[PDB]
Amino acid sequence: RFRPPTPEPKEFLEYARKAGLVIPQERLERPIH
Amino acid sequence: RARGNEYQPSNIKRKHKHGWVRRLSTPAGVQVILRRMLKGRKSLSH
Amino acid sequence: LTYCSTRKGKRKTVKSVVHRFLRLHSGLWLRRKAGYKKKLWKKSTARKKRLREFVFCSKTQSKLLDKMTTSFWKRRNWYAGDPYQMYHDRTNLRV
Amino acid sequence: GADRMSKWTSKRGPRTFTKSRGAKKTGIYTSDRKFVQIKEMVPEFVVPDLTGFKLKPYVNYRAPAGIDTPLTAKALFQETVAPAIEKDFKEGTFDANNLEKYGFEPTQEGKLFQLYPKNFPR
Amino acid sequence: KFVSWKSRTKYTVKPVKMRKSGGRDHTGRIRVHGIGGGHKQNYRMIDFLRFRPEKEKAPEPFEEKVVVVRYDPCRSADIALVAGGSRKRWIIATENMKAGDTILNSNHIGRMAVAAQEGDAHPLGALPVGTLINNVESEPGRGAQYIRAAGTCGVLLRKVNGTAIIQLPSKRQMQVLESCTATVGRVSNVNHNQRVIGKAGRNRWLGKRPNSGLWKIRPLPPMKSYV
RNA sequence: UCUCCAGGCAUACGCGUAUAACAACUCGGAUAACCAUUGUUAGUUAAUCAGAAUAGGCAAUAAUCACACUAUAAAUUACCUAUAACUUCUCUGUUAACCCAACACCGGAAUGCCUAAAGGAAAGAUCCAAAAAGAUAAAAGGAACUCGGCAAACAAGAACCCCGCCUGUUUACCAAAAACAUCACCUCUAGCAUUACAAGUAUUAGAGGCACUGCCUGCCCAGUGAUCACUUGUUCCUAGGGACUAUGACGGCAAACGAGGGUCCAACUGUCUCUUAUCUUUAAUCAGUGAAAUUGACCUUUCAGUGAAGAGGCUGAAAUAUAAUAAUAAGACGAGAAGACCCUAUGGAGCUUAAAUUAUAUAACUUAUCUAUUAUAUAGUAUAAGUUUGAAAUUUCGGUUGGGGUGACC
RNA sequence: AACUAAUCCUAGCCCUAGCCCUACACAAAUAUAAUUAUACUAUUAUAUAAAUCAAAACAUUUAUCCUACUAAAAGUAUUGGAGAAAGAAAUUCGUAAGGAGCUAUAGAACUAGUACCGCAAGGGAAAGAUGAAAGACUAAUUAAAAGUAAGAACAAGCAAAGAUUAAACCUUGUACCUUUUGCAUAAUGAACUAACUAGAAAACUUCUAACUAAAAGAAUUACAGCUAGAAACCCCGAAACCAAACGAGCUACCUAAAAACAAUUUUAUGAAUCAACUCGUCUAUGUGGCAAAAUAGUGAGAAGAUUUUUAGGUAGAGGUGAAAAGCCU
Ligand SMILES: [Mg+2]
Ligand SMILES: [Mg+2]
Ligand SMILES: [Mg+2]
Ligand SMILES: [Mg+2]
Ligand SMILES: [Mg+2]
Ligand SMILES: [Mg+2]
Ligand SMILES: [Mg+2]
Ligand SMILES: [Mg+2]
Ligand SMILES: [Mg+2]
Ligand SMILES: [Mg+2]
Ligand SMILES: [Mg+2]
Ligand SMILES: [Mg+2]
Ligand SMILES: [Mg+2]
Ligand SMILES: [Mg+2]
Ligand SMILES: [Mg+2]
Ligand SMILES: [Mg+2]
Ligand SMILES: [Mg+2]
Ligand SMILES: [Mg+2]
Ligand SMILES: [Mg+2]
Ligand SMILES: [Mg+2]
Ligand SMILES: [Mg+2]
Ligand SMILES: [Mg+2]
Ligand SMILES: [Mg+2]
Ligand SMILES: [Mg+2]
Ligand SMILES: [Mg+2]
Ligand SMILES: [Mg+2]
Ligand SMILES: [Mg+2]
Ligand SMILES: [Mg+2]
Ligand SMILES: [Mg+2]
Ligand SMILES: [Mg+2]
Ligand SMILES: [Mg+2]
Ligand SMILES: [Mg+2]
Ligand SMILES: [Mg+2]
Ligand SMILES: [Mg+2]
Ligand SMILES: [Mg+2]
Ligand SMILES: [Mg+2]
Ligand SMILES: [Mg+2]
Ligand SMILES: [Mg+2]
Ligand SMILES: [Mg+2]
Ligand SMILES: [Mg+2]
Ligand SMILES: [Mg+2]
Ligand SMILES: [Mg+2]
Ligand SMILES: [Mg+2]
Ligand SMILES: [Mg+2]
Ligand SMILES: [Mg+2]
Ligand SMILES: [Mg+2]
Ligand SMILES: [Mg+2]
Ligand SMILES: [Mg+2]
Ligand SMILES: [Mg+2]
Ligand SMILES: [Mg+2]
Repeated sequence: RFRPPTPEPKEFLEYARKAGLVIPQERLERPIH
Repeated sequence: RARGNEYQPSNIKRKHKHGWVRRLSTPAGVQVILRRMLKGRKSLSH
Repeated sequence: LTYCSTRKGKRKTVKSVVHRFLRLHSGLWLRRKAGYKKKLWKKSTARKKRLREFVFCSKTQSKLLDKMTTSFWKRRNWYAGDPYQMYHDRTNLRV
Repeated sequence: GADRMSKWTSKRGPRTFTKSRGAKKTGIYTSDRKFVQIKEMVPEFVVPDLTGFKLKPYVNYRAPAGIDTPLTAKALFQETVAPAIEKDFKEGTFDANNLEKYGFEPTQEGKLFQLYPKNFPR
Repeated sequence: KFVSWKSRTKYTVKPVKMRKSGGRDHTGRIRVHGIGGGHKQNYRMIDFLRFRPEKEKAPEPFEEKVVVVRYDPCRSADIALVAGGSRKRWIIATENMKAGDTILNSNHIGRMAVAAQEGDAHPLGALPVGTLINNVESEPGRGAQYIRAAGTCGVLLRKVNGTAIIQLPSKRQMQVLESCTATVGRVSNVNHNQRVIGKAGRNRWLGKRPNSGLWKIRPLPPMKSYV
């Protein structure tokens, strides 16, 4: 027997940079002060 | 001879041997389904 | 022996003791002699007399029989005209 | 080693196995394997003339929304049937037998669009 | 799932396709060992009730013409196509039957003996004692069941009152009413017993699987020290 | 572009996006390059390829170039009669280096066409040690090798014994055989139909044995007169009187064939005397990746002694800078496997019976019960009670005796 | 002066109490090879539970299993290879939300009947951890396990002890547990770390109290007794047996429908030579291998009792068997 290969997923940016991603801009609900 | 390849796939044979219609044909087969439904199996039959 | 019964949770008497021995309230047990009704024609007259008697049991035999019977068989029974009325107690016993 | 969990479709199995993807039939298969499409069995899209139509996909944000009052049989009955029966009752020209006069239908049979069992699609 | 192939209600002379059993029954289990495979065969519906009058015709002696005497895969004897009126029916052929022959089928119970010509069907009462017969029926109207193999002929030993005694090929004497219809003569292929199989493959052509390789008086008490 | 290798392309079955592009460089490919991996986006287009009205009547004449030709195993909806309807194209399969073997497994995998026009790469770099694996050559000799000509050979010819008739079949994964089957032969059982035997009928069917052919001889075949009478034999009635009695179960042998088991000769050879050289694999060194059994702890020496056949470790002598690399296999009673051997259990199980106990398995009878009849009587029988038969079922395998016959003994 | 690691608290769960239920939720699809809009082929549980086991075997028998109110009558009457054991009734009595439970190897198997394994019935996991705020950049805390690194070793030996100015030299010392026998230089088991992992009951005896010819909150015992408290008897491991399902996609045999066999010589063939194809004789390699039976050579059959393909059948008290007690994933 064996154990399964879970991929086991400052880190999100690398994750999406390697994979590539469509990051649509978001309208900030609260205006910045 | 080399063993381990006793499985020769065939969709006709599979659905005839272990399919929904086959299981419901006899009361014992219906109880096979009843056990699996009670256990919560995602697959009741092939 | 049944130590804890399924229905009542108690010990059970071994009804083979109840049908063979008499217990005196003091603690003694009486029995017969094995073979006292067997082949009497070839037994000597003295031998037959020994066989007919009621006899006591040893300390270890009495200890065993006490284990095999329940308390109900150890109570004091007030029978009118009992022929063992006088044998239920010990007298002049220093030991 | 067969896959028990994925859906059974016509792509799987031998050539003899075939089954539909949910498209409604439009014809009949006669003997000697001739397909005969029936014109009535093929749906017809009834599209209206939209020339001069004032309504567009979206609405003014300045338009006040209304309080929700989902339609009920009583509200439908009062709006449509009550005015006639009430006036007729005062006139005295009313009887139980003539409920068809006000729009009642004793049976749905013979109508093109039957309300039960429904015989038309959306 | 075993459905018998013998499902045809109506008589025809067209050969009918047979499904083989293998020695197994409708349960699916072997009930007789040694049957399997062999050549594919067609069944020609034989008619063993010799005196069958044609439909919508009177019940009296009639005649038929022999079209051909043919080989039959399904029996030891050989079969003859016979035509009369508007009807063709397969029948078992006697030893000397040839094409173009004419054979009588008689209902009349001859009060006296009738001269016997091989191939004609006569009630046992009509025939004289001693005549070789074949295709005998147990009871009038039943149909022929005995003496139907190749070259097998029985004798008509005796006739008294309304019944007669028949010596079956096994030498077992049987008794039947003199009204029963028996064909005259031997049954043909008399040399069938002389045939030689020769090679093991030939039996596997006839659907005969090989034999398996697996290789009682209780004494009475007074006679057990001598066993 | 060069060098070299030689099952490829389709379909079926199966698989289920591995297809293609881009971007990534963590995981996956047993390493890199690159991607078969990750994410995102795309894709396979069919009226021809492929898939998915009713009721009657009736059929003798194979295939093989189907002519000739014989044969034996005997062998593929049509055409008619009436009724009914009186212009139709939707739906689904379509990708790939693919599937079954835990894997990108030297295995398994049907058919058509074709045999290189299609499809591919045995070497990561280096080095040429031992041992190991494979290929080629061999002075002189030619089986002297060896359990045996095993393996190999510039050989592949000839014969003879034993067994089995022969082609066949088997212990998937240690036995391919002399075992099994086999035509031929033989014995036993069955006189019959609508689900096997069989849509058959004793020249048939089933069960089983066995080499065939020819050649041999045992049994058995009332006795004497002679188709005839007595004596026998068998029955009765009482030792008498009647009654009645007109051919084999065994051996001995036949060529052909055999991956059977023995044997010989010829030829041939590195089997051997007696080994050698070359090339490839492996090895070794460099780079990348990276297991397995095993392991009380070890700072892990030699000799004599002691010890249970036994000592790196105990007694007494002796030896002794420390760590690697590559080799050998004496030892660590070296490591592994479900290996062997005897004995034990009031542990199992398979098999056989002549073990014990049962046995509405089948079969039979008998008495009732219930019907028919009949002069009491013979028939049958949705059941009960017996008896007989025994397909089966359940349970067991006392003790002491270098170990096994019998005996015995308790 | 640190790597591998470690710390953690709530996700849920457990046993009771209480309570009949009326959760059975859009459209569409589905019993056809389920989830495929319409005809074809129509549809339907089960005769008595058995065995293990106890009787130290086993053969009648063996609590619960196979339920009918509590406490008492009572382990009494009875029943039983009168053995092991089994066991009543008449009769009397009876008006009611919580935790000296678990807290991620625990508690449910559960983050899930999923992944994954299996043809099928069926079997069946593992794991998470910042803060008030991540629209504060996802934290900290710890000589702390085995394992390593920092920092290879330096005559001599169960690795230590006595010591010593001195780490080693000198001296003393036959690893451990079980087991043999109360002995081993036998022999079994142990690579190491963390967690988990095995004595349970009140008949009699003893001890401490209450009341005492009586004791006990009904039913019991009593010629100093009676009542209450305290005090007790393990864990893991077969080959087996029985009931009900599931299996013939491998293999054995069969049914139906289909396929393949060149060239050469004989003849007119279970004939010959020899491919494809089927098989597996002999030797070597391999032996956790490419392979849970292969590779490379060498071989046997190769128009037939041949081989192959597809779908169907026979099922364990059984099936199949050219009998090898072979085959039935
Ligand atoms: Mg498998
Ligand atoms: Mg297959
Ligand atoms: Mg035999
Ligand atoms: Mg690609
Ligand atoms: Mg790329
Ligand atoms: Mg990709
Ligand atoms: Mg087509
Ligand atoms: Mg394609
Ligand atoms: Mg590999
Ligand atoms: Mg090319
Ligand atoms: Mg290469
Ligand atoms: Mg190289
Ligand atoms: Mg050479
Ligand atoms: Mg030489
Ligand atoms: Mg020698
Ligand atoms: Mg020799
Ligand atoms: Mg050789
Ligand atoms: Mg042979
Ligand atoms: Mg052979
Ligand atoms: Mg073998
Ligand atoms: Mg085989
Ligand atoms: Mg062989
Ligand atoms: Mg072999
Ligand atoms: Mg034999
Ligand atoms: Mg051989
Ligand atoms: Mg020579
Ligand atoms: Mg390296
Ligand atoms: Mg040293
Ligand atoms: Mg020594
Ligand atoms: Mg020493
Ligand atoms: Mg090295
Ligand atoms: Mg060594
Ligand atoms: Mg003993
Ligand atoms: Mg036993
Ligand atoms: Mg027992
Ligand atoms: Mg029993
Ligand atoms: Mg848990
Ligand atoms: Mg768990
Ligand atoms: Mg540490
Ligand atoms: Mg020292
Ligand atoms: Mg030992
Ligand atoms: Mg037992
Ligand atoms: Mg099959
Ligand atoms: Mg050919
Ligand atoms: Mg041949
Ligand atoms: Mg050959
Ligand atoms: Mg040959
Ligand atoms: Mg076979
Ligand atoms: Mg045998
Ligand atoms: Mg198996």
